[PDB]
Amino acid sequence: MKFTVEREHLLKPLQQVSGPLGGRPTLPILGNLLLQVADGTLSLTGTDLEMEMVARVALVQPHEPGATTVPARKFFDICRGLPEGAEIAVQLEGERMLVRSGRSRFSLSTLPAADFPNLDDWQSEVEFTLPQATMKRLIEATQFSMAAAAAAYYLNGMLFETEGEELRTVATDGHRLAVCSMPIGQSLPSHSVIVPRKGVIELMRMLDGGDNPLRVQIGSNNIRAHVGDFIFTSKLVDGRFPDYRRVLPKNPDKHLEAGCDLLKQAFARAAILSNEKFRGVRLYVSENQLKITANNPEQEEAEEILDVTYSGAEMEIGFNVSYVLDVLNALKCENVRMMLTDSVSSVQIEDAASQSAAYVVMPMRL
Amino acid sequence: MKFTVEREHLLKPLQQVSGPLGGRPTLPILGNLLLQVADGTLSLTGTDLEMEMVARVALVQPHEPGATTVPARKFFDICRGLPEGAEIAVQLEGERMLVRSGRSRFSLSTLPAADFPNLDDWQSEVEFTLPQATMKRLIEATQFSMAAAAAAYYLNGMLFETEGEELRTVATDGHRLAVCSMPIGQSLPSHSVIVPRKGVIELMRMLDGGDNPLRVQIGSNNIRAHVGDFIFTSKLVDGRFPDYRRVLPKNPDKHLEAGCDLLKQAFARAAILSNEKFRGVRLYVSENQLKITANNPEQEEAEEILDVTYSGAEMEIGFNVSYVLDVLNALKCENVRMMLTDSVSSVQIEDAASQSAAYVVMPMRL
Ligand SMILES: [Ca+2]
Ligand SMILES: [Ca+2]
Ligand SMILES: [Cl-]
Repeated sequence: MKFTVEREHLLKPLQQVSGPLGGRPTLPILGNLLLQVADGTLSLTGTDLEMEMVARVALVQPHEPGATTVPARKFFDICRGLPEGAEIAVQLEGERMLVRSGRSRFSLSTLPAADFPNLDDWQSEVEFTLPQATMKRLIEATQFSMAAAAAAYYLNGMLFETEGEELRTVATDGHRLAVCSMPIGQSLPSHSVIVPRKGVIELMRMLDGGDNPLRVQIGSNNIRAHVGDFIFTSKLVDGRFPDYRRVLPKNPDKHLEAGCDLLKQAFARAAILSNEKFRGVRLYVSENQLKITANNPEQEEAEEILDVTYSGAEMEIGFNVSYVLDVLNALKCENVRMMLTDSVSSVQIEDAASQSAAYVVMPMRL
Repeated sequence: MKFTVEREHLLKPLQQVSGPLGGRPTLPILGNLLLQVADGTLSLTGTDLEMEMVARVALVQPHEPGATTVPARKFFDICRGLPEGAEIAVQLEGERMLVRSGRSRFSLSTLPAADFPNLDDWQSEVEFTLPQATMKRLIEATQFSMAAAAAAYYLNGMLFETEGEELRTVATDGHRLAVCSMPIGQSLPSHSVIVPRKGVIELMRMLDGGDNPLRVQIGSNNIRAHVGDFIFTSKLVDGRFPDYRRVLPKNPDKHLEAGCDLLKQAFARAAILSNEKFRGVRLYVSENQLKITANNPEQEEAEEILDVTYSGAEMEIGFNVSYVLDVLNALKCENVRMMLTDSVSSVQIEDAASQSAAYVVMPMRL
């Protein structure tokens, strides 16, 4: 195995394929990347046994085919540390891989390619293309509502659902839910899969900001996304996502509309004096007005009064203010609409201008 | 106590007297700020018992004199959380302090001003004024050489020394030393004091890079710095400080000169393959060339060769790379000069083109 490549052709690929890796790896091979030279191309692969990210790098200087694995973060730091435009030459030598650029020389310890984990081949059931921007919208709109380490495995993931001309994402942690749907311009079979939380992070990481479209393929147990010269593949979370469609409030008649940033800043201040553990705030809605109040066990109190659009019955309802702030922070909009039912029922929140995304937050005791 | 003030006028004072972002102050009153209205001014005071920061704001709107202490972080967050342009009206009300701006209202728990700590009256023995930028340069050139935070050395602050027309700072952790001296335009008595590590950080935090005179007053047991409308006071550390004159290598017979950036990048790269828990490199100096090498327990090896100016016998010497990198980062210059003696003696490092600061570094055995 031998190649020589300019530093910057290697740097973004290396940065990307280190993502599946941790601090200390569970076992040494998992802290390595696989390097393969075949058909004029260097391919670099990182894996965590659940997903893999592969980057392909065209080679325009002389090379010899072969494969090995080397410590990912050491190899990346070497490459990042060399001067702009350095030429980096690599040669496999059994138990070590040698790297040379100008008069800088490194020897890294290898483990055999044959021993690098190789996710199994699989068959796609659906395939589509979409703008990178659409995928970014779909993930950003919902990612925050994923569980961080729930007992219920299925909540530590994001649902992707194709249905007709729409792609939709759903995330929930048992307490709040987010759902976003976007037009695909393509007619698709009904599919519903759970992408693992690390997979979602990686999908996000791989989007650059260009009009290279994203190509997605979904199978019974796996998903793959190709952008430019990067291909991400993950196994799916085996499980049935709960049916959130039956969780959206049925007849949520009390409509409040207000400025998103005005609400956000008001909640943000009220939160200072909320219980630091339980984070409860009280909303009192009345004719064209919202009053937000917080207090903590030490009897400190905040109160914010805002003008809003509201004509329903007065009601008072408590919410975890961090859940509310997460939604307002995800909505990127001028005005928000909250749809209320009664003091013991969840609220649905949406951008006033769009039904693309909906958020449901269960209320809390105070 | 009653005052009304622009949020604008409070932001920097609150930032100064408040943080120390975090960290959990283990003695509850110390996480409070003392507010005082008297002779047309609001004064805000933060303290940790060892030091204190006082900020003053002029009050042009109707105000009434008085006390109180309130939670600093809470009060800062509320002020910071209000809209640009806000006016903040405050009225003390027994066990609560009311803060009101627009239709935002807060009531904070108070503790009695009379419970807030001291600090007692002390007498200056030396006073001078210097540009705050001169103080900034002196601390920044040397701060990094102080021991940390249990390390548990014996010396836990920076020496401030007045001699002739210069102010000088010296910091050492027993392995490396930094010294910087700046002229201050006034002839001064010979005086030497130790400022505690956390005092040095707070002092540094107060300084702006504006042109602004800084007035310093040093007593037997305390130091005070006044810039603008902020006054910082710290206790001093008792006991002896080593004499930097006695640590400076007495007769170096080996002179290395090299580009500061090239040297830094070469140390940084070799260091990738040094032992992680204890990152050192070996330097081998010979005519016109510097070879830097590193290796780790996995028997990975790095070698960097640089062209340099070098006069002296061939020699091999090892260094802890963080100590050297810290010096090159502090110099921020074109070329550096290293003055060497032998494999087991300290080196001196300085900017080849200025003599305001000098660094002494002990070698490593590898
Ligand atoms: Ca495979
Ligand atoms: Ca005092
Ligand atoms: Cl497995």
